[PDB]
Amino acid sequence: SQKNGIATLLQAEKEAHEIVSKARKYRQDKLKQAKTDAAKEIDSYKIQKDKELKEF
Amino acid sequence: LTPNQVNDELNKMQAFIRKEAEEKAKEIQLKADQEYEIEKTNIVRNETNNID
Amino acid sequence: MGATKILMDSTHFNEIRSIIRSRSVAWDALARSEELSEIDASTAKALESILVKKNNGKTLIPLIHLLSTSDNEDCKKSVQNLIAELLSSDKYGDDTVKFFQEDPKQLEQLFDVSLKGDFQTVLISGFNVVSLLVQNGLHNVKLVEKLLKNNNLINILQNIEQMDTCYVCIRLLQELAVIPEYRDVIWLHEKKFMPTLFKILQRATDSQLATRIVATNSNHLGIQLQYHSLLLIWLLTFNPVFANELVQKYLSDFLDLLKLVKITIKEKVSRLCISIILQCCSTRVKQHKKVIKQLLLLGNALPTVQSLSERKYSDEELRQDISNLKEILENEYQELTSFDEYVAELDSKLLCWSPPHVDNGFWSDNIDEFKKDNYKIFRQLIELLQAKVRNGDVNAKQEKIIIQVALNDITHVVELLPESIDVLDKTGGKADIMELLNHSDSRVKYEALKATQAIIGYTFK
Amino acid sequence: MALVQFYIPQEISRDSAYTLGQLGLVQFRDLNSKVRAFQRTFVNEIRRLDNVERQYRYFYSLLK
Repeated sequence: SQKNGIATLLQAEKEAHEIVSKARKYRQDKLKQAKTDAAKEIDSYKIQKDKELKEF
Repeated sequence: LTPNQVNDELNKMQAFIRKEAEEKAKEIQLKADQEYEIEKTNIVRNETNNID
Repeated sequence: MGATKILMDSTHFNEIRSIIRSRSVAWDALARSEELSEIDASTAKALESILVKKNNGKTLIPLIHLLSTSDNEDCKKSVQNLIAELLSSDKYGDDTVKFFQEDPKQLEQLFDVSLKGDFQTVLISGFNVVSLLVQNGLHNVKLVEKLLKNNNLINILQNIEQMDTCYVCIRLLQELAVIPEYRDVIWLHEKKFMPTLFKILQRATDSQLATRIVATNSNHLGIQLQYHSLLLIWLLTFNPVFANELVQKYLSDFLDLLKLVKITIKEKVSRLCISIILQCCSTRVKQHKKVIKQLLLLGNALPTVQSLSERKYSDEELRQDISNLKEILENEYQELTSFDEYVAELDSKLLCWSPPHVDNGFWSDNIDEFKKDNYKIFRQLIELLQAKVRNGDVNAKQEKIIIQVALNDITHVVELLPESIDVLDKTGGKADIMELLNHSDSRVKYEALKATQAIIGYTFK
Repeated sequence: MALVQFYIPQEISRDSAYTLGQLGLVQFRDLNSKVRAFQRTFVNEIRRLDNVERQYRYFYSLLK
């Protein structure tokens, strides 16, 4: 298993990087999510303000 | 040495390399929970001051 | 689903499964003499047969039934273990997981069976409840708050001299902390778990990595224990108020993080230590100027950080944390006015060396400013050095700190301006310095010799 | 169980292995410098060498 295993350890190094990179890219998605769901919270707060304006 | 000894050494090693990346991966997205509240909170607040 | 995937392949958890599985408790007999009914025993038996091979969550309800109704710890641990085994596997017991999750009632019922008999019992149950809470289809703060207040779960957690107990407990707490809402309730019960979390971390620093013990060294078990503790910490600290509060309470214990980074090579332990500090040093955090002073000064944070910058760790993120933390501590002290800092220390009578308080430049700018009645401010300083030695003696902790600082300040000023020589003579500081050579401690005689050599040079060239 | 990493050119791999065996080497697995993250070339390790040279300068200085 000496000359099979080395190839296996080689593969784990590429997979190791890849797990990390996939989490580093997941993070980046989270940042966009913050800007998207916030863009939605402002125009739902607009109509909140328009609701108590048409009541006054 | 022997094919058994190297095999054992093999299961422990690829386990450590892989586990360590998965645990680091958790740490990156633990930090992403913090940044999600923080940017969202800044961005919303800046605009809601202007809305008020 | 396969619920949570943690605590299935975990080693400390596997050690606990051996004890439970070793033992074989016959339901059929208990059920027949009465403690449970035939239907609960038939289900429990059938449940073992599903796990080992082939194709229910329909089975869920009589096991919930059994757990509650019986008081016997041995049967209930075997029932609870079997439930745990399914819950985590997505090869065995996908349907099981759904059944909790749809109806919150069997969770509250599962919470019932928590806080019963043996310490193993409380772990297993705690593991199952925690797996459904972190699935995002149900949450209840009260469960988590309530479980925290209790005696038994915290007692198990407090012990660290059994690897198994601590390992599971810190993980249950921490897993829940990922979800933002718990962070707030978990922090209420902090004062109980938190010294213990600090004790594992300190314990690692003192025992040499040059050896191997099996308890916590550089081997996989230890590496996880440290990691878990730091991760639980990091999570609470993300909230801006909590972090300010953490530094002010836990200060001694907090400074120890710097130490961890140094002794370890482990990128898991180290990244998190530096990161937890970085969060508290942040602009967002209330009173960040105070925390930064405290860290830099006492804990030697600046010198420790600077050394680190040369010897960086392979992972990029680790590097980013080292660089960002380094900048705040350094920036903060120098960017405050020189005149302000000097006046503030002399007046309050509490003096300590600092990054711009030892710089040659600090003095150079501030000399002119002193003059108001022939360098009145400098003269007050010489008066302070004189006062300390005579009153209250010398070689008392407080008074000794001030002397070394006072003496550092007076060398720079004197070496700079030749007119200072008159001031030492008029006030009578020149004689006080000659005594200070004779007064004990290496830093004190060192500073006195420097203080004397600056004076001599202008009198006689 | 102290980590050892040992390097040579291949040809004398067999005669190297041997000399090591009789001194007490176990779990001998050939790798490449690529396989651990840590045995890859970084700017970081060159700085340590520069600092090690500073140590050497300060030791002369003191002996004088």
